[PDB]
Amino acid sequence: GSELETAMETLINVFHAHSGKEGDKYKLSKKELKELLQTELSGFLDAQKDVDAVDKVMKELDENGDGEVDFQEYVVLVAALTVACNNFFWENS
Amino acid sequence: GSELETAMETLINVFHAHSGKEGDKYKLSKKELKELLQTELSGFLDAQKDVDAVDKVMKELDENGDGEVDFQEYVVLVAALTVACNNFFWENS
Repeated sequence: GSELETAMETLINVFHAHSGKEGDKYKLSKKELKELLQTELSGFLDAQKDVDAVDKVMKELDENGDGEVDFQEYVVLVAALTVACNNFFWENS
Repeated sequence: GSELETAMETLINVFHAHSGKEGDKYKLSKKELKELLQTELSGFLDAQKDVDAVDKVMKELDENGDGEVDFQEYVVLVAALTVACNNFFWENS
């Protein structure tokens, strides 16, 4: 819709590109989410700054991987990785 | 960067469009965030389905409004409203 809403409707397309592994099309298993995060959010992983926070999400899901997530969860985790790569705001190169 | 990452970099731009009331531009006060959500997330607000959930965020922030958020928080709340307007998944039209 608006620029913000088209940004979010993009997150839906991307979530749905990997969703359905489990059988539910609006859900994605947590271990399968790590694949999406490693594939599309790969550039933010390469640009990570908070090595603590990036791994705090990954290792946490690595053991909880056999669970699942929906769009809301997926975006929360995406945003968390995004700020772990944005913390450079306080680094005056 | 990627399709997902440009989706998220859009969320940064549009967060920044109303940010800096407190002077920090990577932050926005919570009551001031409601404005952004009412302006840009207005279409998702119009398309709301989970009336309980949409208000759970708004009424909550209306009393917690004098605090503040960053990109991570703002995106979580945006995603929460997004799923409250996506609920048609459980509506057999």
